[PDB]
Amino acid sequence: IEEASFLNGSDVVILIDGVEELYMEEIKADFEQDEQSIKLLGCQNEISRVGTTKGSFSLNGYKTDSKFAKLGFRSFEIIYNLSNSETLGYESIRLKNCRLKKLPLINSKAGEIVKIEVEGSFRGYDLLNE
Amino acid sequence: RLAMPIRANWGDVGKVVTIKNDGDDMNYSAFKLGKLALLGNVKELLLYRLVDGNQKKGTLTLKDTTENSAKDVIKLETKYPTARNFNVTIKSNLVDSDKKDFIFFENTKQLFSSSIKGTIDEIVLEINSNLDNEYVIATKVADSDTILANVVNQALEGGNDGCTSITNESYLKALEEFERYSFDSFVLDGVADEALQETTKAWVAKNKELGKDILLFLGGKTEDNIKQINDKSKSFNDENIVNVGSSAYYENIKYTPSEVAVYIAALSVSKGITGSICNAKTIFEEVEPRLSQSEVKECLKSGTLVLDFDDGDVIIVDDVNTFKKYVDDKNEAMGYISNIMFINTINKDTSLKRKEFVGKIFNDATGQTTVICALKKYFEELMSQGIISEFNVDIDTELQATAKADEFYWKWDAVKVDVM
Repeated sequence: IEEASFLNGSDVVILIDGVEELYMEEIKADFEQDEQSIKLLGCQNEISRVGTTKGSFSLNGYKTDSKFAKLGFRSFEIIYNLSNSETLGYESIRLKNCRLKKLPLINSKAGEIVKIEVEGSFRGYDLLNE
Repeated sequence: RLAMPIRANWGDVGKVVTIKNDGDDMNYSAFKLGKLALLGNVKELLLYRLVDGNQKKGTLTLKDTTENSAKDVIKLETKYPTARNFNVTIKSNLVDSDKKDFIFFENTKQLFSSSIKGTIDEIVLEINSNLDNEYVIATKVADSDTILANVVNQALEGGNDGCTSITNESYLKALEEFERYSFDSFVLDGVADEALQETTKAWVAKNKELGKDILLFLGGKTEDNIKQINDKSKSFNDENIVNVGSSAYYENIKYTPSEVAVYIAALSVSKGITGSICNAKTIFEEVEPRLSQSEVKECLKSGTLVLDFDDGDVIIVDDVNTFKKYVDDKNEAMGYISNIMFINTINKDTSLKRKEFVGKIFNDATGQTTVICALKKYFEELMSQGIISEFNVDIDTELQATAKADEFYWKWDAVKVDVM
């Protein structure tokens, strides 16, 4: 019975703006696009087109510094190395011109560990490796 | 910012000073060649004075006569050290015996005229602070309220002329002082001695290893024909070094190619990256020796910045450098002074990028990709501004293969807009 593999999520390594960020817990990023649905005058099947693209991302992790608060709305890059060790074919993706949607200055509850949640957008992406 | 080593009696010795849009003698470079530097319309000029070591400040001592025994209460000195006959006439005021008229002279023409009561502080501060006392400093000897004696045309003496002896060590003082400052360009003040030019070549090379690619300008002596000019240009091969070929007239002087280099440097600094002097008009009314197509080609290929009166006004035929005697790996676009200054600006900006990405980033493929992407974005921004037309910045594989853990190498190449 031949083997398989699940890319465990704990293999993620995120380098935000060059420096390796090591408290991040979950990262999401999608490349949206407006469908631009057009109804033809003779054909009864709607047609979709690329339209224009839009990035969106997010990160959650344990707070350890004011890195994001001091960063402000400055543009920055994000790398995401989804390493695979059962098979050594890691995957690396670069997000270009990441900008925060909202600066998370303060978020904390008394009886809990303080976590930092971020969300924003990016102009474009590059698939460095796969 | 042009570093100007004036051979002048006026100006401060051994110190760097700047002048805004605002010497006088034709023999002194503060006006002879300071005019050349200003005519290129650099945003401001920075000056340095070359003087023989055997040169000091003139000193005049004055004594009172209110009491029978005269004692010194005021001493006057030239603003900068000099032996110039800056004569001073002090006489008792016509109405009040307690006020002394102070008349100062450049040589004999009336410069400043005023009078102050006998208290020494008021007199000295008036003489120091008044507008027409630009050519004197006055200092107190002791607290007094007595009245000076009557003296006419007292010459301040004790020093020596600023043009006493322009020699290699005295010239090198300027470079030694300018080591602590950064400029857009530096120019030799006209003395087309090959020893001085070679010393400046070595100095600029030392700075190039340090990275301070201060754009240098030089020129041949009055006795160099086209052959001598071309040979001396071929002697140099540096990118940032220039050899103006032809003498010129502006008002009265047969300015040497080295002296013309001052105005050429000012124009080059003023133009900046955007402006190129390959076909730009110049202030000069005439330049010699004249050059036909063959002479122009021979001088340009030898590394000479050719100036000719090829039309109704003087025209710089091309903005070329000593590296115009190029070598195969670097194209002829490297041989243009504007391109070299553009390269230096990119080197400075990439040094800013260098200090931005110090060893906090790991020496791995990820960090190298980060730095390369930052440089790529910088060149993309420059292309959007329009200066760059193409670029390819990549890992310097030849140097990076043997790179230790701490060191990383990279390299950039880009095409630039042409101007015929």
